[PDB]
Amino acid sequence: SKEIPTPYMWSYQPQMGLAAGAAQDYSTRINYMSAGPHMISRVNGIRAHRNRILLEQAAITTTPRNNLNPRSWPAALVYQESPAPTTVVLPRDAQAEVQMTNSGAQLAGGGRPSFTPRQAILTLQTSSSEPRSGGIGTLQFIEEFVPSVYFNPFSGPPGHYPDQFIPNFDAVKDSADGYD
Amino acid sequence: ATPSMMPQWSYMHISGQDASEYLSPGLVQFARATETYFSLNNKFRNPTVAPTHDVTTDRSQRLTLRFIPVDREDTAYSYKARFTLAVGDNRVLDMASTYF
Amino acid sequence: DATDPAVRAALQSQPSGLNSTDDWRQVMDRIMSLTARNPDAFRQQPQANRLSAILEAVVPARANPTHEKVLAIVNALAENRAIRPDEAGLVYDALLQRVARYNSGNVQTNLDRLVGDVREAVAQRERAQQQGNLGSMVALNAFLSTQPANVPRGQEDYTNFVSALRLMVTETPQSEVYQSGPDYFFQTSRQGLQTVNLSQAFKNLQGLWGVRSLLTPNSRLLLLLIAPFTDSGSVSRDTYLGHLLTLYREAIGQAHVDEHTFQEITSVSRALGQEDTGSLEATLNYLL
Repeated sequence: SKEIPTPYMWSYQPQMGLAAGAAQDYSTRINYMSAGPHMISRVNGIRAHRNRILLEQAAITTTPRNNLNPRSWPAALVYQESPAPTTVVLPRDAQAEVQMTNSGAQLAGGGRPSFTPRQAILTLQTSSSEPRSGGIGTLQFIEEFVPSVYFNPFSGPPGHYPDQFIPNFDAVKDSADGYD
Repeated sequence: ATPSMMPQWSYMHISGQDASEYLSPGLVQFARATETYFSLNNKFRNPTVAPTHDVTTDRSQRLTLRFIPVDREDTAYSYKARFTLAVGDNRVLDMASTYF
Repeated sequence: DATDPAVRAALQSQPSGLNSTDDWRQVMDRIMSLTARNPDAFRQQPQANRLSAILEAVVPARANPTHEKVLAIVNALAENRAIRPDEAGLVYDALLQRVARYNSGNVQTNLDRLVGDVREAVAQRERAQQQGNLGSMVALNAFLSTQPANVPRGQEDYTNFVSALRLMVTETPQSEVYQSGPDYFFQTSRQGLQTVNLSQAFKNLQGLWGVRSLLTPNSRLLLLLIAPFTDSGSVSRDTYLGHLLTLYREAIGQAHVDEHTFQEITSVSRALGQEDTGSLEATLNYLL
């Protein structure tokens, strides 16, 4: 329980884009209250081999950060859409059609004109004006927030516990939220 | 597919090897011989596993579409309906699934 | 300066403009028009604004520093966590009432000594946070008094391990040791996981220092945390604890290059065009 704990699995909130709070993986537990030492020892080696994978998965995939579940992810640490620039082939020459029309020709329908060899091409930035920060998506909640294997739980002095497992806890208030 | 879950899924045979693979080779050789009179087949769990990658996308895509007629025409003895059967980018349509 | 209790007291008590008492020289440079930028900005004021600044300059007004001296003390008590931020108005009126009952030339000098004393004590705490050593060295050396200094076998591995044990708490300012009942512990960060049990680990490693399925997983958690602070010559090569400390240094280095490999494979699997569900599972099964 302290040596081979149960991992705290994180609850996502798709609206705020943050983790709600982590509770232990109670729903994937395996029942060896009817097993003996030939099989309790084999299941406890699977509880511990899983916890080695989750520490290995967090060392590969989770971003190194001080506060677990921060409230505003920076724009450099959030996956952002960076598309290719949009290449716009402009259909009509503007000042070559105000000279045909002033000369008396009625243009209708639609190089693309037979009376103009000129062709304008415009290249526009597709991405946003400012990089987005504040909340991670679903796919970055999968990469980060690997379930926390919390060895020797709650052994410290108060205030050095994971309070960000709790779904009521504001980090910048250091208090649990209420109904008002 | 989850690396977390493979130790206890393979132990309980939720995702792993078939009984021709995780059993000892003497017991598979026993169960093939005595199968006609003492079957050991339903005593061992065989995991069937659905693939996660390169089968079904996660993007916005409808299963069934609805196609309004582009040009309909009603005669006294017949009725005509002209459609646009648009199959979008990176899709396949078996025409057995199409009907009016 | 943003964490200075007298700079913060000047941003809460002193005016945001140029009065002729706190800023006498800066307003005499403007009255006498010897300012570099806009010298003639004082001649272009009405007599109500222009003569009222000349009178406050040739004979300035006295003021009370007492509300500014006490507010520098209150804003340092609220910063070194001595009071709550909700008690910042309660203890401010409590201290202003005490320096009003007992006001003297001694006390106003003693408040002037104490607002220089709390500038130091705020900076001394913030240096001690970034160093992060004084609360941990006195409680790890208190742990090592309990553990014996002479193991029977493998003393060369034991005295370099406990010297590398002092290297984690020194070269990580967030890490700490403490006591909770009998045993001592080690958190790798404030309010973080990976808490090893020192009294259970050193009663497990005792009897394994010269051995050359039997380790508690917090001892292996200790051998994972002590691994980047252990050289190849700090412990042996054939010893089972020394064989694992090299094996855990390779596991950290492989997890450090599987981290950079993960950021490469998933970057070129989005642009090439794949399932974003399966790009993130086939990569880990390739890396784990």
